[PDB]
Amino acid sequence: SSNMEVEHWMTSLKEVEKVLDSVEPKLTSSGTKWRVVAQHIKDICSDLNQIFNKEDPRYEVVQAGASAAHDFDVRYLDIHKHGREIARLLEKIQKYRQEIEEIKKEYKETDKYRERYDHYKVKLDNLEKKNKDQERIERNQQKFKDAEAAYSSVCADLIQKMETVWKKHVSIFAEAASAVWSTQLQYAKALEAAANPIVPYLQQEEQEEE
Amino acid sequence: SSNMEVEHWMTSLKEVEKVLDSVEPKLTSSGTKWRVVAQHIKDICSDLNQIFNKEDPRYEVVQAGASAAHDFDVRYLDIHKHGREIARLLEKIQKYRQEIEEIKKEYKETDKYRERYDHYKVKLDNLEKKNKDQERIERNQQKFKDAEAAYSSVCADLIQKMETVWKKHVSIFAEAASAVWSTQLQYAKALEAAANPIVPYLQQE
Repeated sequence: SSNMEVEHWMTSLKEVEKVLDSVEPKLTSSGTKWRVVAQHIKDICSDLNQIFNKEDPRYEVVQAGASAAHDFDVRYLDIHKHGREIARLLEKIQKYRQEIEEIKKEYKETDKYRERYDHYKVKLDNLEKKNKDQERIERNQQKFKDAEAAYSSVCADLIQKMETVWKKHVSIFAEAASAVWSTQLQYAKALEAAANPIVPYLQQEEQEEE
Repeated sequence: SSNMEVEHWMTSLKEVEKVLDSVEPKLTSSGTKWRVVAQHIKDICSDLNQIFNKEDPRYEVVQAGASAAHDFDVRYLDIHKHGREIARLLEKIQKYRQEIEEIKKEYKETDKYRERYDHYKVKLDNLEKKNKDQERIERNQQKFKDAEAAYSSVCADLIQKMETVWKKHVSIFAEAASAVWSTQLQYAKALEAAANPIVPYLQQE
């Protein structure tokens, strides 16, 4: 039989980690998803930019299209190789993860103090049963009270630390959300910006229905 | 032994088809790539939107992103299930492909007309070499010229039709390019749109 209110928090942190361990790989591949998009556009465009040599007035549309596709691919690579938000957050997560692994090892240390509480409870039972040395059973009345005093202290101590660590997740969860959108938004902004060469051309279709 | 100028055009169209075949599958999967982006965000969001239970004034920032990530998905589906521009362009390619499969056949019938030409070319040589039946060689001298003029006409008739079919590509290649960016931009616009709720929170640096 152990300390329930210690296990609750150790579990609650364990849970926080499962979250961190789920999102970390997701975070690192966020820029990956857009790469596919850029390359997909770049591929289509420069498929149409192939055997259309004729320098037709309509070669401009396709040419300016593929120029605008190249445009995007570069400015993606820019906000991928040079974007901070995620790089930052990943590290903050790595520190905060390691920061709960040390709390695991402080958790396992406590069980040594539980051998105190469970050692001396067994003796004080047996020594009082075989009612023989009243002054020995008096020294264990102390040792038991020493074990519970210390165990209870080191729990209250660690609980207090486990609390303050659980607290951090809130800020860093918030950062993740911000950082992700920040980034995803930045990519969209880049797609729109890259499109400027073609914008004029697009309007002739948006109307057509007939 | 046959009409190269005809083939130049046959080839030139063959090349246009190669392009059609290459692009069609890229075109048809355009929305696939964005679904990846859609679902990805929504995935990261809803991760952070779980054992964060105790509603701090900081449970908002994640939930406000989480609704916004969902908002984007509905934005995406709407654009996917109702984006006519691509579907319309496909249909146009389907017909334009067909168009040239139909004139791949006309190209084959041509060789029959060529067969006569080469048959009568050969006979005139044999018959004039023999130099015996003068009335017969006069008859073939005519019938070879008949094969010539006919094949020659049949060909000039294709190279104009093929020329017309080739001309088609310019317009269609343009529509493809514009239809693509039109679609992609629509998705980008939609993402920005969805980011709306989280924009005020982003002044947190």
